[PDB]
Amino acid sequence: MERASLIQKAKLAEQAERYEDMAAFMKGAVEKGEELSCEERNLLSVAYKNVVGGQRAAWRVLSSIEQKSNEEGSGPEVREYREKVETELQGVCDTVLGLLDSHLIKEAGDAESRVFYLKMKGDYYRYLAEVATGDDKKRIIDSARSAYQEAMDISKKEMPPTNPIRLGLALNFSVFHYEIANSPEEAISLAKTTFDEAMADLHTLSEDSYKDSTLIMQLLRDNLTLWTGSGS
Amino acid sequence: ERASLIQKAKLAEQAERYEDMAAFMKGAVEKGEELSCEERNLLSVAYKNVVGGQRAAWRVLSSIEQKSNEEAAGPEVREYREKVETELQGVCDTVLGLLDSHLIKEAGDAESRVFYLKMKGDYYRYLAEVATGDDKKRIIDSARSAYQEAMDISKKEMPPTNPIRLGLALNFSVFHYEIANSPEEAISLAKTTFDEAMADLHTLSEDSYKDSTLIMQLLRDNLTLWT
Repeated sequence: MERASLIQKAKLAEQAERYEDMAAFMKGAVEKGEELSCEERNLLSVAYKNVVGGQRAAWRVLSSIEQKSNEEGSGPEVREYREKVETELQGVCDTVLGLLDSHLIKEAGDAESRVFYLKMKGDYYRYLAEVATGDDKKRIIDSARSAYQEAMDISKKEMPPTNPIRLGLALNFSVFHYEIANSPEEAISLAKTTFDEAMADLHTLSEDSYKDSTLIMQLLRDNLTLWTGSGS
Repeated sequence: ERASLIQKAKLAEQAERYEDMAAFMKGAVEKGEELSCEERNLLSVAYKNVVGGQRAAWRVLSSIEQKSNEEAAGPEVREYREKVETELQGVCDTVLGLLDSHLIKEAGDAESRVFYLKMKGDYYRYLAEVATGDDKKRIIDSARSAYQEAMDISKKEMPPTNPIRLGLALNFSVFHYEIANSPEEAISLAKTTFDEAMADLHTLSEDSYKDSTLIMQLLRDNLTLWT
């Protein structure tokens, strides 16, 4: 089907490293109104993650230049171009959130995929929050907070504390608390709690999941080590 | 203004947004001012990166299209390889379009005129790596007549150790071996360019010593690979 061609082409774009095209093919495939398989969700995620990743990296470089020029010692061209990048980035996030709302979230049946999409919804509102400045910041921060909270409530009632999707979601929500909401204590606390609960349930894991789950637990410990300790 | 476009192209280079860098350089060229040394290099980088990425992707796809013949396959591969091919053609046409009105006709000195006439030969050569039909011959010839006019405002204007003149000869020899499939002419041109620059090494200054020997390295590499 039209859908089978779009999926095949998205795989070719991944191999050709044409992520903008990969995103477009996955968008079109979603729009066929079929549920995404596990492999397909990951193709969708990779496409948009790469696209937004590049825009965020560039925005940081430009924002950094804009700030080092307003400092003691050292034209409006920097602001104009930083705004262009910002606007482009917003377009991508709005597109992603538009797809999750109409129609990935409301269209998913089982709990695993419902959590995956809500986590993605928090992730993309969090990306919008990284750049937002006005009265709009607060609303956006809150829409990311509810997407993550709704995903957390489902994962607690439907998944074991060692499930990698659950661990991934908690890890991102804690990063959101530290960096976005600027609630470092809540971030540290959520991270430790998630770790210790998964830790108590390690013995119940099968061989293949233990690798995936300990890898995410490594990321939680890394953040905890960073958030609780200096240098010098 | 032109000053803003130039400044923005520099920012895009730092943000690695080459598509945007190309667009800013195009706009700045269109002001009708001559490009300084720094500016020509921003223009060459901006389009080289863009086209480089498209060529690399086309090769990957063309390779997959050939490995599927024997024998999911489907027409999807061809459909997408054609999309990439078409996109690439648009870029080359844009480059050559301003390398015509105006860049080589707008330049006064010989170094600058050679730079643009090398670039024109380079972008026609790119159009060939994709073209196959009755069109493959015309394009090869437009790259050829561009490289020969460039090969003559070089031997008669620049020393045999000049890096621009070495760079141009290196590319024209690659055009003979790979595109025109005249391996003998390629080998001959390469060896000649090498040995003439070799005789004049002692006359080089400290800073040019590095740049010129580097090009001569790519010419002793090619000649120990091709033969």
